[PDB]
Amino acid sequence: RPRFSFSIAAREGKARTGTIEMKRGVIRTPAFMPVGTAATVKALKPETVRATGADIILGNTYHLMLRPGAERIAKLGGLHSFMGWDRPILTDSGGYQVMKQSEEGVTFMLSPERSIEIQHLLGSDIVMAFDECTPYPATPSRAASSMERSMRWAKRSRDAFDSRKEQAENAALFGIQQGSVFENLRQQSADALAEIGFDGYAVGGLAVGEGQDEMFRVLDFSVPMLPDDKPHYLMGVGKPDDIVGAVERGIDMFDCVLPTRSGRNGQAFTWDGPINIRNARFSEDLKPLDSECHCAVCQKWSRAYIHHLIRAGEILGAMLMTEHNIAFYQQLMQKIRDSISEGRFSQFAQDFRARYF
Amino acid sequence: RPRFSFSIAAREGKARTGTIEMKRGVIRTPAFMPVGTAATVKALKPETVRATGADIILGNTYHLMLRPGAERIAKLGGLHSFMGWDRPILTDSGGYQVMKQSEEGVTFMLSPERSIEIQHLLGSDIVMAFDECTPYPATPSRAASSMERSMRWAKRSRDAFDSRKEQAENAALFGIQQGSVFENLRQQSADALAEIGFDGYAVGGLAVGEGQDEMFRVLDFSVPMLPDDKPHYLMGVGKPDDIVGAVERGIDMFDCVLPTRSGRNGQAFTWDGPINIRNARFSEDLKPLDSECHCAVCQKWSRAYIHHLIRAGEILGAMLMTEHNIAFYQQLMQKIRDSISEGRFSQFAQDFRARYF
Ligand SMILES: [Zn+2]
Ligand SMILES: [Zn+2]
Repeated sequence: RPRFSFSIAAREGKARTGTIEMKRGVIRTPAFMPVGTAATVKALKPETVRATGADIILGNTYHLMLRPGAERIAKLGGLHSFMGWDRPILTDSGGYQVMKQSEEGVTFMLSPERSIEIQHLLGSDIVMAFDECTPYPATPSRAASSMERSMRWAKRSRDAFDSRKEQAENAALFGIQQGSVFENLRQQSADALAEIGFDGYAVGGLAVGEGQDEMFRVLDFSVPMLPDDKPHYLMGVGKPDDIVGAVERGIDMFDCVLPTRSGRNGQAFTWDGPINIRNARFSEDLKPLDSECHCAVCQKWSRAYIHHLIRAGEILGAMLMTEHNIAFYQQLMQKIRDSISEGRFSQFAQDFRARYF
Repeated sequence: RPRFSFSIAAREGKARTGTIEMKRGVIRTPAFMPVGTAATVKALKPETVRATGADIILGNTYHLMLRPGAERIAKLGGLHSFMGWDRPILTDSGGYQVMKQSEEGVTFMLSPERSIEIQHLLGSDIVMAFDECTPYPATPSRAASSMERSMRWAKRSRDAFDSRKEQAENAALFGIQQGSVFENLRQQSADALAEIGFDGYAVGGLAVGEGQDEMFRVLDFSVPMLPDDKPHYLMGVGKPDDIVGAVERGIDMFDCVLPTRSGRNGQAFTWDGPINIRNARFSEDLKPLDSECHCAVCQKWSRAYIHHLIRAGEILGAMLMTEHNIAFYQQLMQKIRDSISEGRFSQFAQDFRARYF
């Protein structure tokens, strides 16, 4: 395979379906990337994460630079070897979780140059530029100041990435659009990033308190500003209906802790909406978590059993809820891909929402 | 298969190797039975427990009668269905964990009759008589009083088991020898149990503070008192060297929480002795937990990785340590069985101890 190639196989409106090819594997888009720790996903072995349909995972840079340390992980052969995951890994820059700020970077020092080096040491396949997620709400002036700094950091990230031969030849680099909810700043930010040039473009600065209507409003004008021929990554999103609406607006990639964190807390996703498995109504329910789901958990155990495990604080309850919720998210993405491929994504979006809500 | 048949295929001294056949499967002896919760083993799926070589698991009656309740579990199809484990399950009587005592039973009411009924409701394949584990040390008088009561409870257990057709036809019942460390009381207890008649005989009242020398001393005279043609179960044992010495003294079956509990706490068993994986010396150690172990954990992850996971409190660290330690225990039992089968168990016991210590 090549270092990076994004191919769009089918379109419906602003929605797209395709593949990213990289050296470590192929990523089907639109893609959901499960997030981890030193685990590929909390409470799951890498083979389980793969079995659920994940093509790529999100490496938690902040966690890992803290302990065991990026240099240690490099010494040990890199994050793929350490974890036992041989497919692509997208690493975050560590920016969001760390947020004294200066033009140099953040002290808490994490600069664009250090961030790109740490992602190199982990052995990232998709490297994120180091940015600042502007808080919401933001005044036009603060949004502009913050976006401008982020674009300067994006150039510093590009050059740090490019100055490292092994990294430039084997990994990809994504830039991140800022500008809060303001159309003109989003345009300035898209223009700045495309001038620098990246392999993919994220939409940053959303899912930070503005709510779905506003987030969709901002995506409506913001995604068409990015290059069409590159992947579009919406950071930190989200709930199943957020994902469907974002794909309707041209998003190709997603990450969120919701399926994993929700799962350990007792929330299971189903095609009829989420359920809280601790509720007494499930104590003798012999049905699987979801009636249609293809995952190993829904083939083998009942709601009643998982209800007991979560109420009892058992680790196996966390394992089983997490495997089902990450499988549900991959089945959602497969249904989105197939529906766009078949020209029926609009109907799928409406059928999904009618049942889910 | 039959309801219960124990066959001895080979002997060396007092050590024996063979099989117990039951309706749900065959149990290779000497056997280690992993202990659970509502999980077959904490942090493991039933297929993982099987993959480690377990033929039978120990069902935690006390935990399960408390929540979700034995009647609920019966309503849901029994513990095998609930858990997803279709092989034999030995249930404890709930006695030990509950320990106002009376001749009727314990109030905390758990009587011999209730205990046998709860084990029926869970759907146990090997049912334990309800007894009292005499505290150590005990005066001759208290040991005798307690043993006498236990033998009366053993008769009550036999008759409760026998009065229930489905249970008498499909499950087995084991009696438990008491008598503390006193030879004459151990003999009285063996005689009483053999008069009643059971499918197997446990040695109770040990591993309760007396230490290995005393426990071995008591096993030396106590196991030959039990019927030779039935299995001998040493309850609550133990460390790998305890297991080897007990097999040298005629024990066929074991249960203990040590591999599972130890594992979650960071202790890994190896042929060179246990290690504490949290120790700094393992932070960059790329070797597997044990150099010879055949388990999936030792095939795929390093000491260094598991060190990080346990230090970080990750659930995956508990999962991986537990799978390795239960696999180590099954490999120990396989080495014991093969060595007795080949007439070289004495040499195995000595080689094992020289390396382990
Ligand atoms: Zn499922
Ligand atoms: Zn192992």
